[PDB]
Amino acid sequence: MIQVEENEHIQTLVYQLNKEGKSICGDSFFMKADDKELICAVADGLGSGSLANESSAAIKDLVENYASEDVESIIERCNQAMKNKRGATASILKINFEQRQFTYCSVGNVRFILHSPSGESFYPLPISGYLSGKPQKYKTHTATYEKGSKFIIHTDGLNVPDIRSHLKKGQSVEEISNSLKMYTTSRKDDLTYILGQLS
Ligand SMILES: [Co+2]
Repeated sequence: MIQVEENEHIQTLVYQLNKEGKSICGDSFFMKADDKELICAVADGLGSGSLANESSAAIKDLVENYASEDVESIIERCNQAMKNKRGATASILKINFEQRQFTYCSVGNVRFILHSPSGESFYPLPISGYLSGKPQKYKTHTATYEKGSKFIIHTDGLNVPDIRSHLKKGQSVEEISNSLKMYTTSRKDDLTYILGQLS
């Protein structure tokens, strides 16, 4: 499935498809943008069946409900919610449009890449482990982005040799999404990604 949204400050696209033959998706996402800010999150539950979904879905719900909190506060609520559950890998991103500032916090193998028109990228390494309900030492990144920056957040079901190149070349989130098409046809795992193009 594909969901697109747009306002004066951002255009986004969410894509999600299940593993081939698999009824219950283990990945979840949440995204909301208004005229002032964006919140979004992508998670991949551990385990399988309903139990993977229960973990990543809990993240989706908490991010929606606590969207006004800082990313580190939100991700700690998610961690707490994992206590008697499978757990999940997850990434949370907030953007304030007027300041062109983003904040980001993640644990596990959900990746985030932000490409700037100047040619610099923010492309953090994955933090080992996952959100299990045990204590974590979070790393929050805060940075300014330039107009024209394009980003993706994706689960491990998307495996792309040179993700930066697709962000650089694409001139719209629809084009980038189309640019990634060959990596979505196998469906070896659930595949979720959120793309954004920032004004
Ligand atoms: Co996965």
